[PDB]
Amino acid sequence: HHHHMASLTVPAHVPSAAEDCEQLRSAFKGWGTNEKLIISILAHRTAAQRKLIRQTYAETFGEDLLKELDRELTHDFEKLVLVWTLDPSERDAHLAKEATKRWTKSNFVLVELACTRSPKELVLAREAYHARYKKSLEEDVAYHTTGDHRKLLVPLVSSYRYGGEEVDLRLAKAESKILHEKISDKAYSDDEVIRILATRSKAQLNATLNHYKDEHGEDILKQLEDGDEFVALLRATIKGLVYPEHYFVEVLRDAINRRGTEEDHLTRVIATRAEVDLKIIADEYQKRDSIPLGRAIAKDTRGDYESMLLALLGQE
Repeated sequence: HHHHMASLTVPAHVPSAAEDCEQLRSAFKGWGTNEKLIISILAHRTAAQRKLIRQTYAETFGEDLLKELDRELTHDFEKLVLVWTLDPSERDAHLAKEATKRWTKSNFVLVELACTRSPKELVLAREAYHARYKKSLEEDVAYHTTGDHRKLLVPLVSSYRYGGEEVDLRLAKAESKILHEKISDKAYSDDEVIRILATRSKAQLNATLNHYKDEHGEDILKQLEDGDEFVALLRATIKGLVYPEHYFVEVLRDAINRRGTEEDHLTRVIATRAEVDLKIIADEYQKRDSIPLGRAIAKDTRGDYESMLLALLGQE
């Protein structure tokens, strides 16, 4: 299904599972270059639809669809179809694990993964991460990170926050000060800074920051500007949990350019948000320059990679 926020679009009359398979299967017969058909099917299907596809494709052809379409993962296009076709859970598991290795190390991505998903989601990902790797997302994150970084990161990915909306203004008042005094003391990684940012609900966390911005004046982000990595990680955490849209848009920004485009990050945002809130992220982008994400995307990418992107972006 595609929500008020999602960009993903599916047919009004969707083909059956067996239907998508015969056609998708028939996109591999001898000339292998039927991207358009693959892009037109996979990119216009919901997650539960792609799962049943994947299951019916295995049971009627005895072969694994993904293995069938992960032939050349070095190419942006083929790497996008994978990530995307994947269930949002395995997809996070993959990103989560990639995020903790030498050659693709990003603590920013871990945070993105822990803060910009709902709690249940972070848990179905922790669940995919068991299946796929026989290990914890926090077991690994704990292992591959250290000091301040590890202190903020483990609790972040292992926290399974209340997800209702009820706030507690009284608590929000106090917690906003703990944060403040601690920020001002340069006690950036102080237990109270970490505890508040990693355990409280998204909701509570938001009452906490408004009340912060009035009294104290500036938004909490204005006092966590530069710093080292940990401060930057804090800066990412706050945005992911409370301002997920500006976060993704700043990410699309730093990934799209006339010249050197970071297809890895663009594929990451587009794929992981298309079925969640990319349609709104797209807007926030527009606002900035009145340049549709779609344009900028079509201006600094091409081939099937480009198509696939626009098709996921809810535009073409």
